[PDB]
Amino acid sequence: SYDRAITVFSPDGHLFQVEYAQEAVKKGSTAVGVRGRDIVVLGVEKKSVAKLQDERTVRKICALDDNVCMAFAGLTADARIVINRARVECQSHRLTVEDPVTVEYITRYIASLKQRYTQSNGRRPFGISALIVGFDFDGTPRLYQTDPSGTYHAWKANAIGRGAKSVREFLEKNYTDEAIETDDLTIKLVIKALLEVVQSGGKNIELAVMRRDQSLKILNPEEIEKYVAEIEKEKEENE
Amino acid sequence: TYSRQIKQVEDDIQQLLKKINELTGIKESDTGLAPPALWDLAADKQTLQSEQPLQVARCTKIINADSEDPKYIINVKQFAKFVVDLSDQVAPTDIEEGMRVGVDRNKYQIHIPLPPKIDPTVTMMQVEEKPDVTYSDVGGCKEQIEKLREVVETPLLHPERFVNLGIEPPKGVLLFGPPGTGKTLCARAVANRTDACFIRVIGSELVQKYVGEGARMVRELFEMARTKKACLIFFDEIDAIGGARFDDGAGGDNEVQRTMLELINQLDGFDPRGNIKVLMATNRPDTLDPALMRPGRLDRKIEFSLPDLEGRTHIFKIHARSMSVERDIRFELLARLCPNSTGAEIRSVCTEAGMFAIRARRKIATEKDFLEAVNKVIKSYAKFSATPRYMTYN
Amino acid sequence: KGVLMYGPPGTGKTLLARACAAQTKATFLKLAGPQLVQMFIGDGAKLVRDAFALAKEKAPSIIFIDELDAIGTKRFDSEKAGDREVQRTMLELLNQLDGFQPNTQVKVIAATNRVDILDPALLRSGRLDRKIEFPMPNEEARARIMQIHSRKMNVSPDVNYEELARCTDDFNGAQCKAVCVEAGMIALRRGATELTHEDYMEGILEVQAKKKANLQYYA
Ligand SMILES: Nc1ncnc2c1ncn2[C@@H]1O[C@H](COP(=O)(O)OP(=O)(O)OP(=O)(O)O)[C@@H](O)[C@H]1O
Ligand SMILES: Nc1ncnc2c1ncn2[C@@H]1O[C@H](COP(=O)(O)OP(=O)(O)O)[C@@H](O)[C@H]1O
Ligand SMILES: [Mg+2]
Ligand SMILES: [Mg+2]
Repeated sequence: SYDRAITVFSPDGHLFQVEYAQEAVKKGSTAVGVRGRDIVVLGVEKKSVAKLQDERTVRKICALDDNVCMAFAGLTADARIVINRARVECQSHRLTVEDPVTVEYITRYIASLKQRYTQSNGRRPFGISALIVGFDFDGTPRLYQTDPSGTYHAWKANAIGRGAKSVREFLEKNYTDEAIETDDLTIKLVIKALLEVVQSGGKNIELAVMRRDQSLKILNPEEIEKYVAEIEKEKEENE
Repeated sequence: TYSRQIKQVEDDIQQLLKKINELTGIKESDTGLAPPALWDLAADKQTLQSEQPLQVARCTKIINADSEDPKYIINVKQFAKFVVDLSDQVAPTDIEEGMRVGVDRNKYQIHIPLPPKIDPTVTMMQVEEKPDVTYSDVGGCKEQIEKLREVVETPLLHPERFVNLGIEPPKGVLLFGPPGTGKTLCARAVANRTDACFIRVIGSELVQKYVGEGARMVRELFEMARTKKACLIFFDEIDAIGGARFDDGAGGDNEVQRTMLELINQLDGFDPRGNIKVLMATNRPDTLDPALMRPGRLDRKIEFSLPDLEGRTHIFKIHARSMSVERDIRFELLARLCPNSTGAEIRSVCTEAGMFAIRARRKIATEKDFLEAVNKVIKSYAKFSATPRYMTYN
Repeated sequence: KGVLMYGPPGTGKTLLARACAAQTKATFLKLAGPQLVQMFIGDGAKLVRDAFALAKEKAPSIIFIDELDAIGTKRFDSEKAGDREVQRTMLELLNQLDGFQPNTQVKVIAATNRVDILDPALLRSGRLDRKIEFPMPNEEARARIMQIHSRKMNVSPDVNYEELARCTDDFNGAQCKAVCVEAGMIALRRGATELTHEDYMEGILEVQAKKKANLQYYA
């Protein structure tokens, strides 16, 4: 039994392993999520592969229940075990209280796990941050984020990953009410977002939506070029 | 209208300055002489008067006298030694032993005593000159200023309140804290206010090449310190001049330790420096040797910590008074935003926050310019910050 | 022949030397530790034999050394590096001290604070005979020291040296004298003329020289 304290206090009141783990988040690939009034949509950027092999295994967007989708950033290995324990927990809610899980409840589970996981012995903290999107029962779409310290935190839209503060500046500099008027207009907002942060708007995008009553749906790379094409068309006539 | 008329009449008189200043004689730029119109009074008299009667009078060093008779023993730089004599122009009083004297080349006899050798690399660290830092500028640590100042200057400015009470005031004091806290800056105020010889020493200057070479610099330093009436000796970064004796196996760092031991012996043991006050300053005091930490050498042990809130606000009033700002800002919010910070960091927030006003086109900085300074200097440069492993002084 | 004092550096080691210098009408002769260290070679050696030459001349004479560890560092075998000249001067301190052609004409008083640094060839039995230690004062000597240095000050008879020495452990003569001077200053801070007990009580706190950090939340 490797009984040793790891997370100790700094002489000025800081947790060095925590704030290094947030840097390991800060070098991860950029993922952006927004919410619509009727259809939520999110997508990771920087697929960054050799573009000559497989890819379904690198999909950084998973579901937890029918109504709960989830993406993340940071290092890949620590994420999926949190995904597994979250799936066991959200199944165990249904083994208990009969309704599906609320996104606020499952995010309190994740952040509550992560905090005591920093409080424990002999453990480096997790080096991931996640965006958790769910349209709950009675159709109130919302989302949250997860700090590596474990502070669940609601948003109307957010963006984490390498080069995310400028993307957040674009989102506050661009988010209106009528931006969430049409669903494809919201997708045009997200593709407008990633595009001006992920530079070359090729096949690096990986978007996935939910119409608040369905499962998740990932568009094939045809509406990527279609929506990017009409985006460059609208910017082309705008210029 | 007289465009060329002021031009050429300006130009021929600006040239005609030089056209008769060659007739003065200022020309033939030298290799180390002097101007022709100066020494013109050593022209016929002292040319034959400071030269033709005046000797060379080579300077020497006395070994000893002997009884009942003058019959001195001389010593010179390379040559032999002699039995020599006074002149009639000198008394036999001030020809004490171990003294340099001026000696003619033929009879080899003594003309005038000389001041001793000073090794002028020690003379280089006499300050000769004062900085401008006022105790107004050292705000936030007023009781440290007072508790220091009563040791430094009150016996020197008033040597009667200690005599008529019947106490000897303490003679040694060190200053220590985290870096950038205002230690060196605090010493500059002392060098501002005082009047005696302020002989600074930076500890890394004493690392010499030869063996025991630094110890002679210590000895000469305390000798010319003893020559004066009252004197102030400043020390800085004395961790380099000694931490502690730890030696084992292959003897390492010994040469520093001999110099540190010579510093100990010059501080205490067999006749005190008397009217000589010392002043040390370090970053980490933990490494220092306890015999150096003994009082009688290091009587006062002034702490420099971080300011609580009000010292910080006072420091904002110091570094922020002399810049064009928005009038209705508050500093108390900023001192709420800086829990653990130095006056150097506060100054960098001020001098950066002005540059934010210089960014676009304004003349007076704003509260949100200050907010752009705080997250950058504190929270963007927070990766290094230099403080926490120095809070424990390790 | 040849005594050695040692101990913690505040117990008073120079004080006996200047005491005996005030007592005997002998040719006292002082030294420093690194005074026998020269830039050239052999000059400290010739300096040692000059010292015992003049001390050999004055027949009533005792010799003193302060801070012997500046030269008496224990020898060691090492290639590639290492001082040697200090070991030269130490070796003529050994032989010129004792060995070939000895005498009983000079007497040796040596002083250090640390012992384990020393080459045991100078701690043999006959070079340095009486190795005496200086302990820290028990309680009554702590009352006695501040009783001594409290002589030349205006002192009201409020003081309790048993109370002060009992509430002050772990001090030396330097720190106990430092209580006397700081109590000698705080009375001038309040402008008083004589000394009271609480002045000493604050001088205790200043000599202890604690770091203040916001600690009232106990008990
Ligand atoms: N109380 C203060 N008031 C105003 N300025 C301060 C104060 N304390 C520190 N500073 C600023 O911090 C800077 C560093 O001062 P100083 O050189 O004395 O630091 P220090 O405490 O000696 O640490 P170091 O040894 O690293 O220099 C100074 O330029 C000064 O402007
Ligand atoms: N009765 C006493 N006992 C112990 N120490 C004393 C006594 N009286 C005075 N002292 C202090 O002891 C100091 C002597 O220092 P000392 O211990 O010889 O230093 P070091 O041993 O490091 O050379 C004096 O400065 C003096 O203030
Ligand atoms: Mg400094
Ligand atoms: Mg001593």
